[PDB]
Amino acid sequence: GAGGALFVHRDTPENNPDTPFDFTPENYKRIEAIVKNYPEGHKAAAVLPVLDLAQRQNGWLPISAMNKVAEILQVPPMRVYEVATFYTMYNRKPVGKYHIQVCTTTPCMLRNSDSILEAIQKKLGIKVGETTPDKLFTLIEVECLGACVNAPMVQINDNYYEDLTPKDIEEIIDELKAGKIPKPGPRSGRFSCEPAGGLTSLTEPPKGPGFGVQAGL
Amino acid sequence: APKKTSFGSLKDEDRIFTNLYGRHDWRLKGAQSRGDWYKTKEILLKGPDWILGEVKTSGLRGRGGAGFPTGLKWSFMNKPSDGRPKYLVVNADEGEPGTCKDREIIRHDPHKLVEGCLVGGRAMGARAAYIYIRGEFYNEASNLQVAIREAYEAGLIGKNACGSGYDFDVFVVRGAGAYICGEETALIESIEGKQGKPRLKPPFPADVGVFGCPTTVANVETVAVSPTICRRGGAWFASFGRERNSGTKLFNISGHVNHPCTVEEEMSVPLKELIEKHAGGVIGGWDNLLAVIPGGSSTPLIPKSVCETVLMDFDALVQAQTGLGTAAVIVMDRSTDIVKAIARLIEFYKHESCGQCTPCREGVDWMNKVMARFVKGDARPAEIDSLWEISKQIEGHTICALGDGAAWPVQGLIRHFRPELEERMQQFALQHQ
Amino acid sequence: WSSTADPLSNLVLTFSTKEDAVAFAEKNGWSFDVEERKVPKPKSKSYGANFSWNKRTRVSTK
Ligand SMILES: NC(=O)C1=CN([C@@H]2O[C@H](COP(=O)(O)OP(=O)(O)OC[C@H]3O[C@@H](n4cnc5c(N)ncnc54)[C@H](O)[C@@H]3O)[C@@H](O)[C@H]2O)C=CC1
Ligand SMILES: Cc1cc2nc3c(=O)[nH]c(=O)nc-3n(C[C@H](O)[C@H](O)[C@H](O)COP(=O)(O)O)c2cc1C
Ligand code: SF4
Ligand code: FES
Repeated sequence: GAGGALFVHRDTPENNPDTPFDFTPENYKRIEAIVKNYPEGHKAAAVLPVLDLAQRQNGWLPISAMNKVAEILQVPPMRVYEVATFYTMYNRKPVGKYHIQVCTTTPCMLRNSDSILEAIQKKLGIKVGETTPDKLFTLIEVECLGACVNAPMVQINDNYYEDLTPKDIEEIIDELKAGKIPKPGPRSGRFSCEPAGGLTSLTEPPKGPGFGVQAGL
Repeated sequence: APKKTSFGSLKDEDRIFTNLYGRHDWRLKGAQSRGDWYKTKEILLKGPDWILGEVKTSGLRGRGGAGFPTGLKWSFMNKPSDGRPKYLVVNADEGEPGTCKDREIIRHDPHKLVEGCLVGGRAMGARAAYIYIRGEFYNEASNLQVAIREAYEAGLIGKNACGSGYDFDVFVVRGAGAYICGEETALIESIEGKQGKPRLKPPFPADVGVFGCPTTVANVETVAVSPTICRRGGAWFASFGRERNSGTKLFNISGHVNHPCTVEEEMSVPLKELIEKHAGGVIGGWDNLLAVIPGGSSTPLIPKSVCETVLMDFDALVQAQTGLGTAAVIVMDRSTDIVKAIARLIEFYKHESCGQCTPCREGVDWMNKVMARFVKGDARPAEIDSLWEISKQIEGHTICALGDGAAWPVQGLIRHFRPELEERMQQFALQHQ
Repeated sequence: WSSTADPLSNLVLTFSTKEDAVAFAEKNGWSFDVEERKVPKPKSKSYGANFSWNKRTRVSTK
């Protein structure tokens, strides 16, 4: 429905142009490598990755980070603001340690993603789009994540957890807040996009380099 | 017996993506074991004209979803140089709901994609390849980068790729959560550091593309099948499927099926055979089927009566008023609220519209509100016709095809399930005086 | 209120050509000033120039 997030920035004690932000020397080396991937006359093309890098260092993107990215790449700050507000993966507000994203589009909705959403809500005691008091977990609804075959699915900190049941997501949350790393992927003895039982295709061993190459080649 | 008339059963020896399920090593050693990077030097030295001719005689059509003939599109870039560099852009955004094929291609055999990038760049005379991978596919992008690193150390790409004397680079660029960035021009704009807003055509990318240079945007499946087509010949690829519907295809069957999965199958396989053979059949039996969306959210849905004999290719699905799209089959059984499903798709399109042009930006939101009211039943039957007209005012009037992809699902729902909407409005009126 | 004393303050006449207006003014005894018609000059528009490889016409936003 409604987005709920504003696209106007108002200066705040913890979000203002004087908020401290600076890349680390290692991140500066990574930025240099990023910029070296584009033609010499087009350095603005590096806006999308470098901005992402800033978030990967900070967790979110204060207005100071956008200003720093604009200064580094010699791009006007309004262009960086445009990019930061256009793309939904950019966090213009602090989020929890683990960002939980539940796909609710029709393919996942058909396989009961509502049960996963309700189980997460009950386990964490927070509404969608709200961050726990502890701040480790943040929950939001996302569109199709490209894993509709393994549905219902969840993305936590660029990790995919698939074939979820309420118990599966409860255990994932329990071992996430216990300091452990859950195994990403499906949770039905499947571990890929193959059929759940039988392996109807690709059972014979694959063949070698020159199996069916044409003549005169 | 020439001119086969029944399709839908090809054995493993004729399958291109032999590591679809990730049961073998995705690294360089496994790829070479399965026939990847074999005799690429000879193919490169055959020249761009030979490669373009093989792609043309193969009958390969764009696997992104539009089905444009690939040979002609790639030969659009066969002009003499004018000073600007030439580029190949591989589309790996994968935003269409129901579609999961390119993720498996990227993560389980990225070397096929890299070799296809090299072959396509040679055919187009491109200096380098840019792969625009979806920002949410972090592990897949990392696997692709590892494969690219292995190819770079093996001499298969870079300075003097193989022993052909051809210089070629591959770069991976990640998006940040935008479905519209799957459109080729919006993808180019996102690469250049701008918002993912499509640009008008003409000019086409072959004339003015990324950085204002000639470029070709191709789907990852289209790029990845090309080296196999070159090695085995265009005739072998054209032997499968009907005329003008050649080759094999990846299918993602999801929704109300016993075993949702991703498979590789001949093109013109009937939908019922595919569903009951690879997906374990519809949940509750074939008689429990209500509707099928055959080619992703942008294609109109078809009722069970049409799915009994329809074939899974471009022409047959066009004659069924539904299109093939990305070959992402979404199955809805008789327990499905079809209105709620279509309204959820319209909500997805409302959240994915880039907002550039008036018809999409305003009308998609308008149809979202109308469908939300349709779900409850607040509306009156006349509004249905109004909704139809509204969709007609969006389709064919926008910059890009996202407006069409939002207009078509409501058109299908109205075409095939109008009595459901009417009876919902009747029940709402009778319940609320 | 705004008061005037001249009766021609609202008189505006329409003519098809400049020569017609000149003839009317001359036959009515009025001395006149003629200004030549200003027509906007044709311009060269190119949507592709928004994305130039090496020119300054490439736009930073859309
Ligand atoms: N793979 C995915 O995740 C998604 C796929 N789609 C599919 O995208 C399809 C529509 O996309 P469009 O690009 O707008 O279709 P299109 O027909 O306008 O273009 C398809 C390709 O053909 C080229 N082309 C077409 N006409 C040309 C000409 N006269 N000269 C030079 N080149 C030409 C274009 O450059 C383009 O690359 C839809 O059918 C949809 O199924 C939509 C959303 C997501
Ligand atoms: C809104 C929209 C989103 C799209 N997203 C993708 C995508 O994610 N991946 C893709 O391969 N094509 C996508 N397409 C279709 C592209 O135009 C297509 O990739 C491009 O034409 C490549 O052509 P090909 O299929 O011949 O390789 C999208 C089209 C539209 C209108
Ligand atoms: S149709 Fe929608 S997504 Fe496409 S350019 Fe117009 S507003 Fe943007
Ligand atoms: S619909 Fe959920 S991953 Fe695509």
